[PDB]
Amino acid sequence: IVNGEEAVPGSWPWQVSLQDKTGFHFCGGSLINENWVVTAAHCGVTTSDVVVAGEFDQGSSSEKIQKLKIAKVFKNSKYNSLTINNDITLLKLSTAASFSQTVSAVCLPSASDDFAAGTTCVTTGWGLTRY
Amino acid sequence: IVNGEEAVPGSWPWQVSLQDKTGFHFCGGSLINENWVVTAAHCGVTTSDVVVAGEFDQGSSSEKIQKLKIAKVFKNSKYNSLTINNDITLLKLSTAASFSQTVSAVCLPSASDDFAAGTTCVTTGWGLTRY
Amino acid sequence: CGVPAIQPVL
Amino acid sequence: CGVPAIQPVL
Amino acid sequence: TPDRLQQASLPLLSNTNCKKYWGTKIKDAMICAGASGVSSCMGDSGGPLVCKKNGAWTLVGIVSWGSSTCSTSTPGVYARVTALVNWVQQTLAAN
Amino acid sequence: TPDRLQQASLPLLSNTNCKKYWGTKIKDAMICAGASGVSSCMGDSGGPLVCKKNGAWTLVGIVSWGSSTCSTSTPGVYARVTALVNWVQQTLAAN
Repeated sequence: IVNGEEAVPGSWPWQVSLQDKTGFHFCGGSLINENWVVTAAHCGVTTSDVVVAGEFDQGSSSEKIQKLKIAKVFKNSKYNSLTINNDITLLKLSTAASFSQTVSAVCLPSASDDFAAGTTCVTTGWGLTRY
Repeated sequence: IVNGEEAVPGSWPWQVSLQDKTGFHFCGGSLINENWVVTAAHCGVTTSDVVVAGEFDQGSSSEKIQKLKIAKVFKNSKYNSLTINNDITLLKLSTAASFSQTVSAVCLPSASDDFAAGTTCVTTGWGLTRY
Repeated sequence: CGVPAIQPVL
Repeated sequence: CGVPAIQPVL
Repeated sequence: TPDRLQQASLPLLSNTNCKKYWGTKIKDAMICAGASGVSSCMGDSGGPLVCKKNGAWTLVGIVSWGSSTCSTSTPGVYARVTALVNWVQQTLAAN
Repeated sequence: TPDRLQQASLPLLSNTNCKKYWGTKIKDAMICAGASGVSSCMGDSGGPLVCKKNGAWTLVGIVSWGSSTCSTSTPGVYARVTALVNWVQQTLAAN
């Protein structure tokens, strides 16, 4: 996010972070409930990867974060690599998230749901802040 | 490959193709032996994906191709998503390839191996041929 | 879902 | 390894 | 990348005004946002785009792609949850 | 994409003459090639870059990335097998 500000600690309870066995954050995901995560297909998540929830400051060791394991990765099959169209994979968690004041679910809309141009929304994450 | 020509049928025996359960080719890989494939980390191969070897014309049904299943995906952990640095994952095959006149292994070099600028090499695949 | 315990600040 | 049965044509 | 979580508000555009930018790369299962002085960037991917719908934050998109330079002028391209909730809806039943 | 397999010969460049193009995106585990009138493109990824070394074709690189437009002028960027064979060498032993 180039040009964002720091979030309030635990104010986006559905945000998870995908890190490799190295502990390198490379993608973000979203909790749809305490067993499944939603992130992008292009992320290329494997099951040797771990989901992390309850995190805020990726660099603090005194934070009660939850390191969840990947059971199976579900790549939408309509996903188009050449286009990056239908870029949605689902993550099936081997070990159930424990919801709390900082770990919760995001709401999915109806295929029917409408969200019109010029509507203000919000996007969070730990992407580069400068290019 | 924009600006290449058609290959001789079975003249690149180590070339495999990664296709989703839909049968959509989205990446290429290379046979290092009859149990392991090598492709790119960014490809994002899952085990619901299948490796295909012995193929030439992706559109012919009379071709004796071998559809191999993915056992486990090995993403180099030095792989950097943000950079696409160390973009090498290994593919462990559930079901051993059967080498033949059209299915074989490619040679890997020594970390020591040298390959100097201006040296002519070759690159094959089924990528877009026009942009 | 979608309604946090710690209300986000904009 | 690296030496095909069907020699590639350039 | 930054150590702690960032956030940024940003306006959703129509796909059309988007085609303006990405032209024929924008597909029906993609929805744009940004070009407001904020920009999603490397490491953002897979992440959330929420909008407030009747009290709750709803998964309106997935940080997918855009500018190589993370230009606060090009709008970013997100996954369009609305055209994919049906598959989600379905993978869960299944498993 | 095409139905049957394509191939193209192309010259390897030094990383430096490459930095010329991609600048500081080229890392030590990446090696360039192309900018000859041929270009690797969408769907090529994961695939082979071989060079003939003493009779046999050797895995010299992995089709990784480059031009968005697949410009036969920008060189493509491949994985540099030489800096990664040691990890390969090792994953196999292990499994």
